[PDB]
Formats: sequence, structure tokens, C-alpha cells
Amino acid sequence: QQRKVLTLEKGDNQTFGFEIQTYGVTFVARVHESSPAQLAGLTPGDTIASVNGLNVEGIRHREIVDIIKASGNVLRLETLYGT
Amino acid sequence: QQRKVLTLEKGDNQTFGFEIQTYGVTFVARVHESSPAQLAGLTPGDTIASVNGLNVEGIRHREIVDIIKASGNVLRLETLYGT
Amino acid sequence: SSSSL
Amino acid sequence: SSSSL
Repeated sequence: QQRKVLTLEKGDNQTFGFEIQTYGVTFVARVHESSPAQLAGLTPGDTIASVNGLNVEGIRHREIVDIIKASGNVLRLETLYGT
Repeated sequence: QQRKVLTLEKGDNQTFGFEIQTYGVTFVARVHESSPAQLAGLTPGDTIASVNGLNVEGIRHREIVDIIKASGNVLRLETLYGT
Repeated sequence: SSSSL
Repeated sequence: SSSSL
């Protein structure tokens, strides 16, 4: 459908529960069950547009990953139906 | 690395064990453990170039999927390191 | 969309 | 490459 806003909140020693891949756009390859990501509504196929309010279209994979690793246990994302 | 050729062989009522996504290229979003795909050497991040000898760059997702569903229990693929 | 195979 | 998060 249209856009999609969501907030993930995790445990202090656990993961958000999703994998991403980048081609050239960045999208969700996998979402673990019962993870903050699934419970939040993340779905394989979604594409990452913003992270904590920042757009990522111009950033490289390792960077995006770095931002997410440094976001503490809360995470605000914005995705768009990919495929 | 360079190319990568592989052959998957499955059970008669089981799956090959992998998911694919297409953007616009088609690549492996997930590979289940102990599946013909993993044991064959398929890796998340790989991109599908050919299926049973046919190139897919010009084919749509549902088609690619259809070809694989009709390939019986054996499957010959060719992938290239994606990301 | 992701497809299982 | 796929990254877990």
C-alpha cells in the first residue's frame, strides 16, 4: 500500500530481529518471529526509506547498519512496500 | 567471487528451501538450514542469473517462481554474488 | 513480495 | 551481503 511508519523497541542484549540487503535501495530479507521487528509490523519485501527519521537512499549498507547498531534499543523506521 | 553453479535436489513433498525477491534483478532473501538449497551452497545475497539453464534477467518474478515450481525435485541454478 | 520455494 | 540487526 502507501507508506508505513513503525517503531521497534528491543531488549538490551537482543536484536531487533531483521536482516537487510542493498542493491544498486535497501530492503528486508528476513524478519524473525516474535522479534520487535515482526511485532512492529515489519515485513519481508519492505524497503527502508528512513531510519530514526533519516533517509538512506544515498547511504551505503555498512553505514545504514552502523546507524541501526547505534540506535540503542528503540528504533524508528519508515518503509515502503518493496516487492 | 566469480560465478557459481549448483544443483538442488529435493524430496517429493518438500521445498528447495529458499526465498527470492525481485527489484527493478532477483536474489535470495533467505535459505533454510538443512534444505537442498543450503546443502547445495546457496547463500543469502546471491542473485539468480539462470534457472535450469535459462537466464532470468528479463523475466518477471511470478514467472521465475513458476519455472522453479515446475522443475520437479531437481533444480539447476546459476548465481552471482549479489551483496 | 518474497516467494518461498 | 545480508546483515542481521
